[PDB]
Amino acid sequence: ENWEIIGSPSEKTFKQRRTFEQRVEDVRLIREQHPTKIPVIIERYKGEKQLPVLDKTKFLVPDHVNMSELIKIIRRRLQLNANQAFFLLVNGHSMVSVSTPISEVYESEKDEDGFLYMVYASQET
Amino acid sequence: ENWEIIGSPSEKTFKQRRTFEQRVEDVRLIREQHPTKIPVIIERYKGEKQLPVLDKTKFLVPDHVNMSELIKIIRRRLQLNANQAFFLLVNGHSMVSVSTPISEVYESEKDEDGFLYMVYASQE
Repeated sequence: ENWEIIGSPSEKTFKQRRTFEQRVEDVRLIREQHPTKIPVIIERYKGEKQLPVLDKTKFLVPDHVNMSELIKIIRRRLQLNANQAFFLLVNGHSMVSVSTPISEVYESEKDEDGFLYMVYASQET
Repeated sequence: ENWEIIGSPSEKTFKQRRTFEQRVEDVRLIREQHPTKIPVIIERYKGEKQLPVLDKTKFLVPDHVNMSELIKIIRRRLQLNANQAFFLLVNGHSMVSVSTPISEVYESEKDEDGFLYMVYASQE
């Protein structure tokens, strides 16, 4: 009833832990050192229980890798059984084009700070 | 005997002008009557100056139509010159897959109310 619920401060995404200029600077450094790679943040959906957390959240993806290959890579790193449902959501939604290079996905879906943000869940929201 | 100045009503989008249940009900009736069409809301970006306003907002798009075809159709109805920048944004972003049927786009990008919302603008 018009009440603002304050979240548990424990859940701090990569974007919430870094300032805008810190993130912009991160992206600039990666562009210089790895010109053919896309910087991708991959995090577990907030309310996810069926899937585990990855050790790492910051990934450098070669420009040529497409979404279906990236999906396969993340499923293997989560050590998922082949029957487990899994969705890799970009700006809240599954990618329709799974055969296009991630560098092409990057140009449509990147954040203002230069990062490509992704969230995985066992449901497509 | 002074003048009563009427204020401008708030500029409300389609989603703000109808309740959730009203929109879910719209979609259900549409699906029942036009089962091979996709219900698409297309509105001009809030802060847009270079493109004009479309006559219509609510569109029924045949399943097989792709985003490239829809862009060409919207650009014609807006009567843009060939050099004007134009972007048709789905959930805030341009589609990478401009050759796939919109019925496939629908399944990944639709709203929880069953509509597919698009915004057009002269920039991304």
